Amino acid sequence: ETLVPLTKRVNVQADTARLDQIIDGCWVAVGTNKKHAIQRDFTRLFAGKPSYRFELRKEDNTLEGYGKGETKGRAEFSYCYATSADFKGLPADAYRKAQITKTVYHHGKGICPQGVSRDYEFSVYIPSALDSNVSTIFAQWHGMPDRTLVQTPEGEVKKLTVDEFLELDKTTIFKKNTGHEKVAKLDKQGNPLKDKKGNPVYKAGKKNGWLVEQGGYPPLAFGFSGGWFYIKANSDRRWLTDKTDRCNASPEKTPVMKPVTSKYKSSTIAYKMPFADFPKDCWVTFRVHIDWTTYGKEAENIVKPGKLDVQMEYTDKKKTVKEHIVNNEVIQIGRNDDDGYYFKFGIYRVGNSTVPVCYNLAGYKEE
Ligand SMILES: O=C(O)C1=C[C@H](O)[C@@H](O)[C@H](O[C@H]2[C@H](OS(=O)(=O)O)[C@@H](NS(=O)(=O)O)[C@@H](O)O[C@@H]2COS(=O)(=O)O)O1
Ligand SMILES: [Ca+2]
Repeated sequence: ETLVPLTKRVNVQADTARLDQIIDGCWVAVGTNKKHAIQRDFTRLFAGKPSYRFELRKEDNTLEGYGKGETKGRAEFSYCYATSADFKGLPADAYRKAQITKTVYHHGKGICPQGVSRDYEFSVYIPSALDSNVSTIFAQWHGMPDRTLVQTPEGEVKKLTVDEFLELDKTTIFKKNTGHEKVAKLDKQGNPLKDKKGNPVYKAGKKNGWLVEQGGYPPLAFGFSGGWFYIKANSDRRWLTDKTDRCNASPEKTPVMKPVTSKYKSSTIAYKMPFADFPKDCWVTFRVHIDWTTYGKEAENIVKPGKLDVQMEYTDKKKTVKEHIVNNEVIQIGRNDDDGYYFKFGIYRVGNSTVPVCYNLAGYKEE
């Protein structure tokens, strides 16, 4: 039993993790639950401990991307999640409301707050077999949208109470950020569906003009794209993220430390290297220090810029290498939200790609 499937999955925004879903006391898994997607690997040890092998085959995109007809794939670990214990002391109804607002993980461990520096470390192991045209994020620092921040059909941006948001949710259903008239789904015969609880199955009707804050680019991502290893930092100072503003730097095209900018956003390639030069069949360790950009909430200003420092270490061809690949660079990095940031690693296959991805991750620590 050299590879042990870890198939349990948590919707961290909408559900607590049961203790039996927690991996090694500090992780939950998200994305496709195929046996091969995530496995504890006793054949590829790091620091005398099992690593995690991640694998998405061609057919393993189970999610939709932003554009029409686009798909994406996910098999990742999240360091942030809530448990039953996190709701100890709160009113009984707190959890139900957290599920609807998608704020359950707000109550959990693993959040680095707004404007709080933190250090991180992790290691990655890229097999020789990894295709050079993969399109995958293997480690990311993810933001936490304001879940009752909405835009009306008429175009007013406003944050509601939870109770008021629950009222809106009676007639609106949000698919990602986009509001639709809430309706009940029918079977192929035109008869109403009933769920396991005997309730109607709610469905998105036509768009109704409402928006809610949801998704957005990760403040920091490590990945491969177009034959490049890259580190990409994103910033968004708009109180309500505008998802139509596709401000994003290309590893291929964008030169290093030259931000692609919009009115509110910034996307910087902090570092890149040709895929061919990335060490294969060895552990590559990243030490990351982040000073988050700080924002003025409803004022939508950048208060202070951020900073990024990255060291990369490995052993290959009978020499140890240490390179200061991001050398204390002033950078814009973060999001204008109430809550801060959480780490994930694994596979997030983006850029409308189905090129297979398989590699190992281990040795995670934060401050
Ligand atoms: O659609 C884009 O602009 C885009 C292009 C990049 O090739 C891809 O890495 C990037 O993926 C986003 C993702 O968009 S997607 O269309 O859903 O895949 C985005 N989702 S969204 O719902 O907020 O738009 C989020 O998950 O971040 C992905 C990675 O972002 S970045 O690391 O490229 O900045 O989007
Ligand atoms: Ca926001």
